[PDB]
Amino acid sequence: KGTENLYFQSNAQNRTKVVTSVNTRLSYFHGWEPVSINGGAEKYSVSVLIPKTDKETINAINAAVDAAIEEGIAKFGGKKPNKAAIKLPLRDGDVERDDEAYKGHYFVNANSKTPPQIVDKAVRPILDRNEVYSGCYARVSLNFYAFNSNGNKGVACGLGNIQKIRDGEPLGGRTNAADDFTTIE
Repeated sequence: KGTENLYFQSNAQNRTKVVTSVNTRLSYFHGWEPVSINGGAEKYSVSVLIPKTDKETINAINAAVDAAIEEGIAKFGGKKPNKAAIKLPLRDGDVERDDEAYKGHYFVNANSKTPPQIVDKAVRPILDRNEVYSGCYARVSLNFYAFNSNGNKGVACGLGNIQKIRDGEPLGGRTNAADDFTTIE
């Protein structure tokens, strides 16, 4: 599994982990410092843009979501849920958003409490934050897992590490100036 040597590979796959392609684009990148989104708990996060042409990654995500659901059933039993009844992580950029960067892409909102490791093409840690930013292309490690919290339930996406591949045009961020400034009275 993963980057293991084929001869010495683990007996079982990690069914819930997916590493996205080199054509993955980062949106709303919060990998160097964590932030609160809509008053939520402060977390590292990124919206990972997966081209609709990346069938290998999409198929891997679909299989991982199913495996997450199955692992949730193995933990606590009961009947498998109807997928229309729960929150699922692979979102459609063409119909759920109105942003040009999202056209022709699926997206996943990945987050973690702890910081990701952010590395270059040679798998060395990146020592200049200006190399990774919203709009660049990077592989992202993702782990899918069952959850229930905040009035929602389904399958969530944990953010793992990030491997920068190539520059892209910078993307604008969320409208969060009120986190820095007060009304001047």
